[PDB]
Amino acid sequence: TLSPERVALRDELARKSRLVASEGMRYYNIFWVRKPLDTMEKEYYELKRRGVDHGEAIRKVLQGFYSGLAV
Amino acid sequence: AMEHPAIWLWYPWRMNPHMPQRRALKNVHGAVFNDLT
Amino acid sequence: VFYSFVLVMKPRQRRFTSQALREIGVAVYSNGGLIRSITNEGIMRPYSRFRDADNTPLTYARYIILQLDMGEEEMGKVDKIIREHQDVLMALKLNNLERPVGIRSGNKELQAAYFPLDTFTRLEEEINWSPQTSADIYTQLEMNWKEFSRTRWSSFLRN
Amino acid sequence: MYKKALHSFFLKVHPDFFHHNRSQQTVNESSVARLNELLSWAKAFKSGHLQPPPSSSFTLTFYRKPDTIIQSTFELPSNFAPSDNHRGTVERAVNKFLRDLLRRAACIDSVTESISEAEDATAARAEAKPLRRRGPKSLLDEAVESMTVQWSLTPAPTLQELIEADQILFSRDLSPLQSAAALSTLQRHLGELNYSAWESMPVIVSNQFSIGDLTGTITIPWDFTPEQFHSFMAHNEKGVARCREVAIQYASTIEQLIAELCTALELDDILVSCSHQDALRLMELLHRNRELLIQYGLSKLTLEVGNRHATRANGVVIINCSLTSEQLRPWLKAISPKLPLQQRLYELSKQMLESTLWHLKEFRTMVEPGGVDAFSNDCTYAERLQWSKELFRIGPSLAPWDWSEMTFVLSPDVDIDWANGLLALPYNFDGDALVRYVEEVQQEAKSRKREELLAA
Amino acid sequence: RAEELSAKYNVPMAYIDDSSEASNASKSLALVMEDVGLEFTEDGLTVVISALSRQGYGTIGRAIFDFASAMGL
Amino acid sequence: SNAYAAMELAAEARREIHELWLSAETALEREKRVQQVAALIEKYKLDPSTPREADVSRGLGDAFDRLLLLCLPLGKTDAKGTDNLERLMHLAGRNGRELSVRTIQHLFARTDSFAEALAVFYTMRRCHVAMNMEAYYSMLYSLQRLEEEGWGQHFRNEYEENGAPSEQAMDFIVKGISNALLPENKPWLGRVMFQDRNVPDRRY
Repeated sequence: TLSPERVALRDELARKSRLVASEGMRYYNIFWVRKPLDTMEKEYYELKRRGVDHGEAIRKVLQGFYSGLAV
Repeated sequence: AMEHPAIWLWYPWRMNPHMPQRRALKNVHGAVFNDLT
Repeated sequence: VFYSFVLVMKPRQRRFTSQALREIGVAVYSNGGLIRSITNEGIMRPYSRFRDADNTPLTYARYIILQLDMGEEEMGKVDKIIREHQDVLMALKLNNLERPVGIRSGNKELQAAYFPLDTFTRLEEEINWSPQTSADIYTQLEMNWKEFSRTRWSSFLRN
Repeated sequence: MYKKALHSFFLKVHPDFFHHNRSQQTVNESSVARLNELLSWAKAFKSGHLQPPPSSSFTLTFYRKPDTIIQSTFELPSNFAPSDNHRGTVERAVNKFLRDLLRRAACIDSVTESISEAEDATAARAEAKPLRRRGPKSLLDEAVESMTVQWSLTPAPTLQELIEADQILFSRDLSPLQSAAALSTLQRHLGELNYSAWESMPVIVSNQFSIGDLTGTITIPWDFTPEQFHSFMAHNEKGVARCREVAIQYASTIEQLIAELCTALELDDILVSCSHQDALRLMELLHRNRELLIQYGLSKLTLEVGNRHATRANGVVIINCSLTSEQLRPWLKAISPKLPLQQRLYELSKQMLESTLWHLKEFRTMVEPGGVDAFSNDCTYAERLQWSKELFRIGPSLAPWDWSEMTFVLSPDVDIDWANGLLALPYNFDGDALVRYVEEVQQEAKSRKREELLAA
Repeated sequence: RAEELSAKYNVPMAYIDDSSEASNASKSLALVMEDVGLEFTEDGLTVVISALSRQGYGTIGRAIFDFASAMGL
Repeated sequence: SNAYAAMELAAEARREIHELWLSAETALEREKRVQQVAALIEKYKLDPSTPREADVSRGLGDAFDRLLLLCLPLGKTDAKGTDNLERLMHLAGRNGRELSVRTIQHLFARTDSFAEALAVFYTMRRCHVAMNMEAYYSMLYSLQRLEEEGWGQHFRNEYEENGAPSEQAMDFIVKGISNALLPENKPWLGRVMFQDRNVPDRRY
C-alpha cells in the first residue's frame, strides 16, 4: 500500500513532472527516472523538515528536477 | 536543565494503548447539520 | 458568473453587428448591470438554418458569448430586449451558473452541501469546459512555464 | 514510537542529499546497503529460518550535513550459534547497534534510548527466568518499514532499459558475437555483483582495460570474470569518481552559458552540432561580446553551432566554431539584413510545427491508429502540414474501422500493406479515394461472407 | 525531574529509577515478582493481589494496591 | 546558480538567528537585543520592498517564528522596537503563513505590560497576518491576564503606604475584571475551542 499524503504528493509531482518532461523538454528517451523522482521526494521532505511552504517547495523541487534533466 | 533519571524497566504493551473531544465535535457537527432533513 | 448568453446573430455588415452589440451593452449598463465578458466566436455553419424576420433560411451565423452580472428584473428587461432583436436568431439563457446541474433534482442529501462562491467567482469557460480546455492547461499557468517551454523545439528544427 | 527518530536519521544520512561529494555519497550508499542486509537477516532471524550473517563485527560509517562523520561498530557475542536461545540476544544486539547510530546522530531523545535499553534489560532478565504471558512495532520493525516504504534506494536498472538508454556502447572491431558474449552471459547473471553507485556510468566495449576515453564512460574488453571487474573497480575508483565529477561540471558549465545566452538574447535554445571543446570558446566569445549582440539585430532566434557558415530555411542560423573577435564584426555585418527574414521564417516554422502536431494529435485521438510518422522524410513543412490536415479531414470517415495494427507514414509513393502494418501516403493524396478504397475492401469482405453463407 | 518525566513520555512512576526509597521498593517488588513468574505490570499485580487476598491478607494486598496506584500503575 | 546561492546564505541566516536565540539571556539588556535584530533586518534585506524572487525570508521556515518573538519586549523610551516587529509582520502577512498557537502563547509571554501587548495586537492587525482561532483566544487571555496584574500592582501600591486594603481592593480580589472574553465566573468558554479542554495558565 501507500500513505495517502504520499499518494497526493506523488500525484501532484507526477502531474507537474509529466508536463515538463513531455511538453516542456520534448525528451522521451529519458533513462532511470526513479532516481530524480525519489530525489524530488527527498528534497520535498528536506524542505518540509524546516517547514517553509507548500507550493514554493514544489517550485524549488521542480527547478532542481529541471536542472537535473538538463544535465 | 537537569538530566532525566534512568528508566530501569520497560514493556512494549504499556505503549500499546483529546480524542473524546474530537468525537464529540464530530457528533456535534453531525447533529447540527449532517443528521437533518 | 451570474448570467450568460449565447447570442446567435445574422452575419450582417460590421457596422450593424457593432451597433447591435453596442445597444445590448448600453441596455445592460443603463439598468445598473456589469458586463463580465463578451467574446466573438466567428462565423460558423450550424446544423440548423435559422429563419430571420422575413423568413429566409440563413446558412451561416455568428456566435457571441456574453457574460453579465445583472439584477433579475433588469435581466428580464435585457432578455426581452435581446429576444426581440432583429439580428438575434436565437439566444439561450444560462441560469445554471451559480448552482451546478444535478444538485436540485439529484441526491437530496447533496443539495445544501455545495458552495455557490466556488462557481460564482470563476468565469464561464471555467464552468463549461471547451474541448481544448483541460486540467494540465490550468496547472501550466502556475508552474513557471516560460523557463520550461524554451526547449520544446530543439529536436524538430534539424528535421 | 521510533518513527520520527528514524525518519530524521534517514533524512540526515541519505546519499541522495550529498551531491557535492561523491565519495561521501558512495560510502553512504554502501553503508545503507549494509544496514539493509543487516536488518534483512535480523528479520530472517525473527522469522524462524537462521542463516549466517555476512559480517559478525564491522564498523559502519555515515556522513552528516551541518545545515560530521558518524562511525559506529556492530559487535556480536562470541558464543553466537543458529540455535533458538541465541535468537533473542541478537535482537538486543542490533537494537543496541541502531541506537548507537541514533545516539551519535543527535536526533533522538535520551529518554528514548533509555526506554530501548530498559526493554533490552527486560528481555535479558526474562531470558534467564522463564515467565508466561497471554502491538506497537519495535526499533527493528519500525526501521525495516521506514527503510522499505520511504527511504529505500532506487533499484538498479536492468539490461533491457539500458539498451534503449543509449548507455550500452561497444566497438564493433572485436566481433558482433564477441560483444554478444560480453553482454548476454556477463550482464544477466553478473549484474548483481555490479555496484549501485556504478550504475550511473555508461559502458563501452573496447580493446583495452581503461577507465574512459570519452566524457564519463568506462570500458571493458572481451569476456571477463566478475572478480576481475570487482578488482578493477577497486583499483582505480578515484579516476572513475573524478571522471564523473568532471563530466557533471562540464555539463553544468555548458548549461549555465546556455541559460545566460537564452535569458540575455531572448532566444529559445542554443543548438550545437560540433565538439563542445570548440563550442565553449564560441560560447564564451558570445558571452564577452553580449552587448554587441544586443546592439545588433541578433535576438529571438535559435543558434546552431556547426562547421560551415550557413543559414537554414526554418529560421535557425549556423555559426562556425573557429571564429575570432576581429572576424566577428564582418560576420555580423554580412548577415545583418538577413536577420528579420530568419525571424519571420522562425515564427512561421513554429506556427506550422504547432499546427501539424495538433493535427496529428487529433488524428491519434479520433481514429486511434497504431502510429503516425510524418517526420521521417526530409520534406518542407507545407507538405507535412498538408498531409496532417488531410489525415485530420478523413479522420471521421475512417472511424468505423480500427487501425491499431497499421502505421500511417509519410512517403514519396503509395504503399498499402495489409499483411504488414504499413500505410505509406504521399503529401498530396485524395482522402475520398482512400475512403472509397476501404469501402471497397469492406464490400469485398461482405460479399465474401455472403457467398460463404450461401455456399454452405 | 521524574514527576514531569512521567507526564511527558507516558511512563509510570514505578518504571523510572531516581535512586529513591520508592524506586528501591519497586525494584524489590519486581525482583520478587520475577521469581514467581509475573512481569510487574497491570496484569501481574492483579495476580499478586488476588493470590494474597485468597489467603487472607486484606491490609497487605490493599497496601500493595495503594503503592501500585501511587507509583503510576 | 540563483536558487543555490539564495539557499547558501539562507542556511547561514537560519544559523546566526539560532546563535543569539541559543543565548536566550533575560539578563541581557533589551537595548542590546533590539539593536542586534535591527542589524539582521538590514543585512538579509527583511524589508518587504525586497523583490520576492530573491527573498531570503521564505527559506527560513521555522526559524522565522523564533525571530518574531526575539524582538519582544520592545523599548518603551525610544519607541523603535515596533519597527523591528512591523517589518517582520508585514513580511509575514505578505507571504501568508499562519502563526501557530505555541508561537503566540510564547509571543505574549515575553510581554511585560498591558500597553506593550496592545502594540503587538494592532501591529498584527495592521499587517494582516493569519492565525488559528485558538491563537486568537490565547492572545485575548493574555490581554486579560496583563490587565489583572496591572491592577494588582496598583492595589498593592496603595496597600504598602496605607497599611490596610480598601473595600475596592478586596472587591478586585473577588470580582476582578468584569469585561473579559474568558472570565473566571464561567469556566466553560474554552472547552470547544482548545483541544486540551483547559485554559493555559502562565506563572512567573
